Amino acid sequence: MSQRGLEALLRPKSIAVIGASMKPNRAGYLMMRNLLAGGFNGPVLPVTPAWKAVLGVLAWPDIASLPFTPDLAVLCTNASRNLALLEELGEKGCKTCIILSAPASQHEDLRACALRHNMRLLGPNSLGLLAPWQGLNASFSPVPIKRGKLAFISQSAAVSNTILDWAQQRKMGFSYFIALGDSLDIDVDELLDYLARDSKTSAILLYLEQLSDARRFVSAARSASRNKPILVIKSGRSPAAQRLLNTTAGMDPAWDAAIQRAGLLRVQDTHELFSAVETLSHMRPLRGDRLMIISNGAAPAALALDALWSRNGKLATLSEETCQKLRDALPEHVAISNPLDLRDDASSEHYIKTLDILLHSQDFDALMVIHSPSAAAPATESAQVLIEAVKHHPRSKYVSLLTNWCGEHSSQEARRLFSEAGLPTYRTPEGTITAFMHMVEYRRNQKQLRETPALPSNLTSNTAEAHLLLQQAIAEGATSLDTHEVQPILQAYGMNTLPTWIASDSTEAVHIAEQIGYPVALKLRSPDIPHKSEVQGVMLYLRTANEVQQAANAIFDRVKMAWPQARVHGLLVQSMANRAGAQELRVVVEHDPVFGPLIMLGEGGVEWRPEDQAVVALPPLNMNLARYLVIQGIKSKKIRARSALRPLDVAGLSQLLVQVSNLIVDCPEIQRLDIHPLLASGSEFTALDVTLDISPFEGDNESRLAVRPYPHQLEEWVELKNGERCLFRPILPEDEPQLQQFISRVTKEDLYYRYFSEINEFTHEDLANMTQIDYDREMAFVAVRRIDQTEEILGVTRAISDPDNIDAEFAVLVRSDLKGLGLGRRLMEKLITYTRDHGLQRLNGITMPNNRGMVALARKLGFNVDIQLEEGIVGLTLNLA
Amino acid sequence: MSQRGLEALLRPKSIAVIGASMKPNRAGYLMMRNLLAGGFNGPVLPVTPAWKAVLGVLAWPDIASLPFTPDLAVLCTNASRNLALLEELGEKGCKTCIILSAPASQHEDLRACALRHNMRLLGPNSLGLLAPWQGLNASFSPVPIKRGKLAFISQSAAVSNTILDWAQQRKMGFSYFIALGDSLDIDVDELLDYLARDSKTSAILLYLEQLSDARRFVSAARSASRNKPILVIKSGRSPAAQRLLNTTAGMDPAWDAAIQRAGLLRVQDTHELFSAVETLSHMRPLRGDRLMIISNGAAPAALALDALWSRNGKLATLSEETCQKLRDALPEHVAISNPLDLRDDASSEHYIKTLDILLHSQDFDALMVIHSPSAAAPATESAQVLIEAVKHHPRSKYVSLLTNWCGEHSSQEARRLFSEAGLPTYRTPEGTITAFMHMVEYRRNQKQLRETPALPSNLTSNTAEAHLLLQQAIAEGATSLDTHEVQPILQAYGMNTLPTWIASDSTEAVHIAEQIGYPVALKLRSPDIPHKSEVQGVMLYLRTANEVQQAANAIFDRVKMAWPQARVHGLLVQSMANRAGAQELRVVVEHDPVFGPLIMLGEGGVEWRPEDQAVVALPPLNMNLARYLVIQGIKSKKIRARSALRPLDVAGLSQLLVQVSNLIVDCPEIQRLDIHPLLASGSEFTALDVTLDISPFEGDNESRLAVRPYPHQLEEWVELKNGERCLFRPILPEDEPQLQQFISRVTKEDLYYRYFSEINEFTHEDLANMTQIDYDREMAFVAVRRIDQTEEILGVTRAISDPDNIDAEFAVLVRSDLKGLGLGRRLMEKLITYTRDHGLQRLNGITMPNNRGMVALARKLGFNVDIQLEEGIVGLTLNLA
Ligand SMILES: CC(=O)SCCNC(=O)CCNC(=O)[C@H](O)C(C)(C)COP(=O)(O)OP(=O)(O)OC[C@H]1O[C@@H](n2cnc3c(N)ncnc32)[C@H](O)[C@@H]1OP(=O)(O)O
Ligand SMILES: CC(=O)SCCNC(=O)CCNC(=O)[C@H](O)C(C)(C)COP(=O)(O)OP(=O)(O)OC[C@H]1O[C@@H](n2cnc3c(N)ncnc32)[C@H](O)[C@@H]1OP(=O)(O)O
Ligand SMILES: CC(=O)SCCNC(=O)CCNC(=O)[C@H](O)C(C)(C)COP(=O)(O)OP(=O)(O)OC[C@H]1O[C@@H](n2cnc3c(N)ncnc32)[C@H](O)[C@@H]1OP(=O)(O)O
Ligand SMILES: CC(=O)SCCNC(=O)CCNC(=O)[C@H](O)C(C)(C)COP(=O)(O)OP(=O)(O)OC[C@H]1O[C@@H](n2cnc3c(N)ncnc32)[C@H](O)[C@@H]1OP(=O)(O)O
Repeated sequence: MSQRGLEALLRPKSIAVIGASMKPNRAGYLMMRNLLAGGFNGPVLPVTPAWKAVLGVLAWPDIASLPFTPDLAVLCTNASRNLALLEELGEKGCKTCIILSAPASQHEDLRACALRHNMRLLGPNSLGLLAPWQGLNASFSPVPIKRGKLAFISQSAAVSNTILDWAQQRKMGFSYFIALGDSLDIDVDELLDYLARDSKTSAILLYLEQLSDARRFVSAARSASRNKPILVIKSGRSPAAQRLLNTTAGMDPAWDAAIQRAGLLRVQDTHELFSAVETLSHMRPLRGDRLMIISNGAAPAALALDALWSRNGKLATLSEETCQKLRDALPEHVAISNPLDLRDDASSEHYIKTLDILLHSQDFDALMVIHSPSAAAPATESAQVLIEAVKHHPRSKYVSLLTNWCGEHSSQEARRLFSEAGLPTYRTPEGTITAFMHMVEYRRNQKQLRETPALPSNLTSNTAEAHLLLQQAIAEGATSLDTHEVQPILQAYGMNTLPTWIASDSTEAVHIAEQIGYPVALKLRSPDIPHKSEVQGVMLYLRTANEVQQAANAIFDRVKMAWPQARVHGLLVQSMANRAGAQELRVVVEHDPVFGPLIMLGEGGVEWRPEDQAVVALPPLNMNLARYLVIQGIKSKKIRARSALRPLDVAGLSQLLVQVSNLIVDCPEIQRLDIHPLLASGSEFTALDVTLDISPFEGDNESRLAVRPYPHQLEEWVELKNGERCLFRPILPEDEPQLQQFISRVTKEDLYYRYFSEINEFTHEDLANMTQIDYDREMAFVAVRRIDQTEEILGVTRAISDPDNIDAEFAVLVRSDLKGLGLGRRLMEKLITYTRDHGLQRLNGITMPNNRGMVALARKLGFNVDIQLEEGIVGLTLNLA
Repeated sequence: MSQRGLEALLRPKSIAVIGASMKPNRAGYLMMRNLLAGGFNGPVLPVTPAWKAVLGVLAWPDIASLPFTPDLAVLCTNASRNLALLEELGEKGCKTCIILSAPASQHEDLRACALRHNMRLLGPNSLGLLAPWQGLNASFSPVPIKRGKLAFISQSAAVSNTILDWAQQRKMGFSYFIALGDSLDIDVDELLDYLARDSKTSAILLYLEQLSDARRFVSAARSASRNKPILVIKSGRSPAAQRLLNTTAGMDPAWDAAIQRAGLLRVQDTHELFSAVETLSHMRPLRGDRLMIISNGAAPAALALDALWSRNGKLATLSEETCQKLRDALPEHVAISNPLDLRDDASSEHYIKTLDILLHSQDFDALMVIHSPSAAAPATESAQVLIEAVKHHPRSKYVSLLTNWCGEHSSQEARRLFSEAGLPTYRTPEGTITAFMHMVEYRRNQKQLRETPALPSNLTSNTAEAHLLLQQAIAEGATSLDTHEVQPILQAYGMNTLPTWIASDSTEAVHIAEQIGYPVALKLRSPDIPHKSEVQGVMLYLRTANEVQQAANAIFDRVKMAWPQARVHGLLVQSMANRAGAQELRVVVEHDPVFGPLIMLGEGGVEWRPEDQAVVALPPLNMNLARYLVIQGIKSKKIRARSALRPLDVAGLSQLLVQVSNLIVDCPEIQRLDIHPLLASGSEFTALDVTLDISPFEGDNESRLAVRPYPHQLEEWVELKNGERCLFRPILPEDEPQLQQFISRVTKEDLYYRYFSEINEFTHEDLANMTQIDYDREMAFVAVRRIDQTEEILGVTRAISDPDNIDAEFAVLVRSDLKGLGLGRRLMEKLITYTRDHGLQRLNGITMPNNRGMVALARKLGFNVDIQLEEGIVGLTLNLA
């Protein structure tokens, strides 16, 4: 757990090799050779009973004979010695170990032994790790490595070797390269936490097959991706691959939803992985999504345009002033527009003139340069002149460059030169377009996740009634419920349903059917098989009573012949007037073994297969996320906009989805929910048929989800000295405008005291950072009071903890005109109580002398005060909270 | 046009270079250098007034000074000299010319000049052509070339150079390489006709941007692909690309349909083009679709499996006996199944043993071998041992091998070694799967096009009634017709429609609505209104008499208040059709400027965008092709078989599509047809709303289509000497079983006379060859008589022409027991009349001197008879066909 302890693995001062050997075909031999060639600054200690020296290095007979305690150890021996060697290492005092091989029946003993001695293990069957900046190569890989700024994490040795070979071809390096093996003790989330703070790393790439702890992964990825881009490839999308990899449990749309919610992006295949390596290594970050293209030929540009159109990209438009490329610069047979075709006989000088003129403008955000083989412009010379021209231009640092030099045999030297100058290069124009659109989409998703949500209109949630009804249902032994029984539960949360009636025989069915509209639907009450399709028990559109009697008798007869023993409660009759022009939708909620409950949206009438015709999301939902889900559904053509005559209403559907999310979050007894179909008619949404599967539950009900929901139990009413009453509660994303006003009503000196600097404005991004928090790692309380249905913020306090949950940093601020009423003390006391109950061990803060009020309050609250004059700093620390 | 005239271009004996020069930067200099370096067996003659010699070759001052007439000439000069130089060449007697440069305003004069002198032209704006086996490089390209068996045709210079460079990297060659430029005179269909007969060519690859004569292209590709595979890539799918290339007139789904109908396969992007080059060059033809996979790692195999699943491929299943693998030295920890994962520590010997055992079995049709970098199995050694093992195995020629060696830096030499031995190799597993599935799909499409159609249900086609009604409609200035007016026209061809009876004004609207007291289809329309969105009229929950009254009266008020100027019209009644319960479909027919009329099938989701939600086909259709269209629609998830509760009836939909095709083929006055709500309710299909746009026609009906339809006008009744009456008509694909019986009733000696050999079998493929013909290039007549609703064939004749339409080979055969009644003479006379009318010049045939009857009949018919004894052959020729 503790981030302390990974230091020995990633920055060791000494390493021991157990099983080093002189035989050239042995694993110990290869590991020793790699370590000696790495460039390490510490000692490498071989341990073996069969040799007095290995590759010129004096050896030691056994572990106990070592002159001192090694930082890191590697086992290169048969699995049958694992436990004894591990025990000896634990006795010696080593704290980190890499294990070459082990069967699956050994995991429990290994974990117990590691716990006994407080040792960390890198997954068994691991290839190893490489850290070029420390000159460390502790791996069994036959491929060399070079220094760089990209980090890679893999759960597969073959992929690791392949990527290393690709990097060798292109003269590119890394900052860290780690193989996880079986991930018994050390796992992906800890490494993400570590890499988020490494100064030499600027981007992260991952290949994954399975996970064990979803919430920690989501939180770590969300925290890490705030300042560095992260991409992921995940295999095993088909039944045969799942069987091959032994990962049959789980569902792939859940992976899609989880990856999207954390701010990452998924790549599809091997080619895109290589392109991602190139792009993350060399491309400059984007400032927009306008593209400009120039070429010495038409057809390659046409192919690029087709690729761009397939992905909904945007072409840049030239201005009238920039169009002076016609006047003198270029010959008269070149048409001036985007894309710019310089023709087959273009020379390098044309390229340079065009590049200069284009760079001195502001009409685009990225530039694509295409070159095909030609006599008038040899590849190497044109590449050299391009590199020089880009180097010497004053405004080159404002746009992103991309190069695509076609011709495999004649472009080798040009590509080599591009690599050493730090400019990205690609093999085909379609690949270039794909690489560009990847980053465009990444930025779009990150921006979309952070817009300000609106307040919800409806606020109805009668939790107690729903629990009461569900408890009564489970008491009798019921395991599923139908529309008639489910209507009150849905109504308790503000959802409408079509009325239905119960009939015990065909006579009553006919009586009620004629009492209502004759076009009706009949449904048997089947408690044995709840499946509609099994017996095909739903039939509809019966215009005449005679049809009703015939259908009822047919159902009864086929039941008594096919399956008489089943218990019969009667039929269900409902009027269905002719309506299909109203749009029909389907909503399903299911439980994933890995990520927990999942919400899916799709079309109603058609057959159900979520892998291809459904969009997904993780609860809990607010208005913004539900809107995002609906708009994704519309864009991907899986949901037809205005399928009915009336256009679809987005806001009402978002509200309904929010209500469904509330219901699912509140009641853990529900295992599955299905609305088939949901009728959309303007601003009216109604449920036609609905089913629920229920079961007893025993747990906390908060650890169920991958994202911690809003902690409603922390709300509390307080009374001040003057008698005023207010509410203390956690902060919400919807609070942004009121926070803007609150900041507006604070003086400059108080802002200087709070933020230790001068602040003239807070943008939307800072406010979003303040209001949209992860409740597992951060907490903030606000004090509010209501005036004529409008809230108002009086103060705020905050605490930010470390990933290990040991230390946290605190702050507090009160409105300038409400100083001496006791708000600060109450806020701080509530924060102290919460942090102590959460499991933290310390609070830390920093302020300056001449902030007398804060120092006095901290002394009143029991803090330890450290005034360091001559540096103008005061330290504050509180122990048991 | 004339296949004779291409010999000078493709196999010249001498060449003249107009405008050769000694300046290294001139085009003539480059052409001269290429030609002298190519290895030509003839003379190269430079013509220029500015040099006495060029690159050591004596020069001549002008064209008139040449010592003899050259076969081929090349123009390397400014476009302003084109016409004068061409006139001089025509005077000298040259018959072929390549033109470097010309603007679009010159085309008419160039065509006229070429026609005057009987000269063929390549280009203009053409890169040239290369023919390695003749040692000829007459082109302006800077990339070298090598001998091979693949041929390539391109409409783009940059793509040509890129492909040549790619081939240079991989050490592969070509048989012919030709660039078309503007295709003013020489075009694609003539080149396909020529390449179909070239002995050194075994496959063909094309890059295209536009066409000018669809009929000839389709026919030529159909003929050529019978014995050689052909792939195509076509760019310009988006409006921006179309604007860039000046090809906005066409429609891409028409290209899709045309490519499919001719038996070819379309490739998507640049990567697939490179893979296609590799596959056509090296892979052995498939005999099945079962795949086997082995690897030295799991994850690459899993990626392969995912790619295979996404394309609906088939995995092979091992037999129990092949469990020799468990014994044959594979370690105990390897699991025996497909894919077979030899572990990371696999050695070369394991590979060789597995390969031997697998090759000695019959469980699969293709084998994929994956290798990742490792210490135990170095790349080069493993490749060498694999090559030797494959070379020495007796059964290697029964399966197709594919290799995928990952790791760019370390596998260069291995890929080179694979190239020299003729084994295909690919960069990534996904690419390998894609390459395999391309050929699988190609074979599947070719097989599907040739199954036996079933006879139709003797549908009605009253052409006279439909023509009379359409002429009456146009006589009154009508430009479009609605459902009421088009009901009889649809009924004439056997298609059901909603009822069409008259009704009076709005006061009678409610009365006719209540005439049955339920919703029913009443139409109120404006004919001048461009759009139908104003109507907003659909009968859904306009049920109750109160509903009828109120809604209908309000609708009348709203509809009639809108527009005073519009010419309003009266009412007339139709009945309600249920569409909510039933499944809704859409059918549209449109006219394409290139390929002619097109038929589109869709789901009918209100929103209509054929580019992504429709399947397409070319008329005329029979039952087989219509079924193929429907099944394609179902497989792509564009139309649901289960949108309604009732399963979809394929046969009835096929029959309906055939009826629509008949209607469209018969009546050229129709420009567009739209059946928006086509209802399917099992075996019942009815049209709800339908529109027709009509216009006068003045051309030739048969020439509108890309495929010549069945020539019904050639049927004729004849009576024989004995008085029996029978029908002579062209052959049909539906005649296969009757032809089988007819062949069954012929004696062995007559079969020897007919086929000049002993034949003990006619498979389904030979019969398909006999019965499925292209009517523009082949004609066959059968004589049939009716017996109790069952037909029987008495004889058959055939004539197969050449693409130039000058010569044709003929044959005849009569049932053994019906000889001596006049059938042979009548069949031959009908054939002679038809061939003379078609425009052929000559008829040829061969037989043997013991066939007295044929010789006597040919003498009776006026043939010239030449008997060559000592060789056992008799030649027959008739001079005017
Ligand atoms: C994740 C990856 O891709 S790693 C690269 C791919 N390679 C692999 O997956 C294969 C890994 N496995 C192997 O190499 C082998 O199967 C092994 C090493 C696991 C087992 O080999 P074995 O012969 O069973 O090993 P064993 O433990 O008996 O002996 C290994 C060495 O340890 C030495 N040794 C024995 N006892 C001890 C001891 N107590 N302390 C130290 N060394 C010892 C033995 O002398 C032997 O050395 P030597 O051959 O020079 O005399
Ligand atoms: C953590 C960091 O990085 S430092 C940032 C701290 N925040 C700021 O400086 C923001 C600006 N200041 C403020 O917001 C407020 O002044 C705060 C938060 C410092 C204090 O909140 P307030 O509402 O003013 O305090 P409150 O009324 O609860 O006072 C509590 C105790 O402080 C004492 N106190 C407050 N100000 C002073 C003062 N200037 N001198 C002496 N005692 C003081 C009061 O006597 C009271 O004592 P008591 O409980 O024994 O009767
Ligand atoms: C895709 C490809 O084809 S590769 C890329 C090239 N693409 C292109 O479109 C072609 C590029 N364009 C060019 O090279 C130039 O524009 C050209 C060749 C078309 C015209 O150049 P111009 O200088 O106008 O040609 P012009 O006809 O005047 O002279 C060319 C040569 O013909 C010679 N010439 C002049 N009159 C005659 C004549 N009656 N007969 C023969 N030769 C003649 C001239 O001497 C000159 O030779 P020189 O340079 O050794 O003195
Ligand atoms: C076509 C090629 O390239 S060669 C392959 C030719 N095909 C065959 O040999 C297939 C086997 N034979 C047959 O199918 C038939 O016998 C055919 C096609 C040769 C003749 O067709 P038939 O129906 O027998 O001929 P039909 O009755 O029309 O006779 C036409 C004339 O031929 C004459 N004739 C036919 N057979 C003979 C014969 N063996 N000897 C002399 N005269 C003959 C008849 O007298 C008649 O003459 P007439 O018009 O002056 O009265």
